[PDB]
Amino acid sequence: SQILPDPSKPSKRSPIEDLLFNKVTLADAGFIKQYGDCLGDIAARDLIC
Amino acid sequence: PYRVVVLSFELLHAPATVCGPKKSTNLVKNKCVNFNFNGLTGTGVLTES
Repeated sequence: SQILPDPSKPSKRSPIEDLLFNKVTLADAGFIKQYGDCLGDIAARDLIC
Repeated sequence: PYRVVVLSFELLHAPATVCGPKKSTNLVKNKCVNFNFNGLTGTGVLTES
């Protein structure tokens, strides 16, 4: 049960897989960063922008 | 005899007070415009700070 998918999650990841996923911090929460999202003082303060 | 006049100044680092004979225009915001601020030229979008 700890390595098989769990149907109670929005995805179909196992308990251990979710624990694994929560212990690596990426830099891009998604891949759609709009121009209007960082326009002004947000630039030169957000590394991705 | 020769009269020598030597003029000293610094450029584009500090507020200026002399400037040239060029005539200024109005300020456009939230648009892509070429700008000339106290001799500094460039392109971009100007927004409130």
